[PDB]
Amino acid sequence: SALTQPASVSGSPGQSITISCNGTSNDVGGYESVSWYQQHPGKAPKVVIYDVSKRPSGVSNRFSGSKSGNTASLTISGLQAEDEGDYYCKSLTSTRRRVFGTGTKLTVLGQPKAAPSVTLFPPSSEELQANKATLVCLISDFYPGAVTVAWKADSSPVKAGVETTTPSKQSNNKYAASSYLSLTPEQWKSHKSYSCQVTHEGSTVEKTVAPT
Ligand SMILES: *[C@@H]1O[C@H](CO)[C@@H](O[C@@H]2O[C@H](CO)[C@@H](O)[C@H](O)[C@H]2NC(C)=O)[C@H](O)[C@H]1NC(C)=O
Repeated sequence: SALTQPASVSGSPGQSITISCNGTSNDVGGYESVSWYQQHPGKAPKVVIYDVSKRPSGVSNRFSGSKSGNTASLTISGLQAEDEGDYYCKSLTSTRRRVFGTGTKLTVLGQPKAAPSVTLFPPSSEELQANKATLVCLISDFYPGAVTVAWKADSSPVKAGVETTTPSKQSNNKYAASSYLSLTPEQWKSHKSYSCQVTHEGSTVEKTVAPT
């Protein structure tokens, strides 16, 4: 089977928050081995609570663990911006197998808008001899963490060779992403202009670059 947890939980900056993790006598109920992880977009999970209530080193004392019956609970007090993430519970069973929580999208609410700062890179002379032409559009310091990109071969828009990373929570908790328009060196040499245009909560940001 699987561990049941709420889908979404939202909190105001400073408040305490509780994420439950419902299980059975075969996991949460009969064992002291429930652990909590946090997913930040471009990050690998980080253990905040292990064996019900134990915090590892470098994890804030604002995190606490608990269990009653078949229900485990993670308590984040004094909510801050970095706390906005995806939370998951894990438990060791009667056997060697392990069970996983459905996950919980924890949202903080102070959340000031921050339009992205766009930086458009032409392909490097180093990459050019390598027979590739990837234009890199570095979208940074944006909030909330979502954008719609749009490339153009001067004015004529392009939908081919477009790749867009998922936003990754930076150290200041704002998001940063990257869009790649992969072209051939003749393709690049030809067009007199290229444009990168992100759209974020209606407001659009546009950078331009031209070959030399
Ligand atoms: C997890 O199971 C708990 C029981 O421990 C459920 O919590 C109860 O839910 C109802 C309505 O949904 C409330 O009015 C009660 O006060 C809760 N009871 C207790 C004893 O705390 C809960 O619905 C389950 N949820 C998930 C997401 O797994």
